[PDB]
Amino acid sequence: MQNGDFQILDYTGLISTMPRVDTLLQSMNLFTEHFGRTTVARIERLDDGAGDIKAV
Amino acid sequence: RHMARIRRSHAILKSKAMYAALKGTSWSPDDPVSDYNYYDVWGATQTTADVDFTK
Repeated sequence: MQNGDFQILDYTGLISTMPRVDTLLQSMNLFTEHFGRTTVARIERLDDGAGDIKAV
Repeated sequence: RHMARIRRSHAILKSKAMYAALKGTSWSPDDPVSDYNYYDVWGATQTTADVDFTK
């Protein structure tokens, strides 16, 4: 390096820093990925149960 | 599907009937003919050990 025009310097390298990023959820494998073909998805649901039986 | 529904409905009734016995009464929801009250039938009474948690 050169300080001004007639003087020299000592160069000590560079310092770098990056921000944090969290990855807790990705480590839990909690989601399942599907690859479709269009921008519409359909889901179907079914319910069932039981009932009473009165005396006869 | 219908067969499974029928099985589950009978199973539920059995549990309800078993539970109704502890309170001292027979289980016959829709029939007065067999609606027995065991404390009355055998001539006994119910004792209550009431507990107070507020003190």
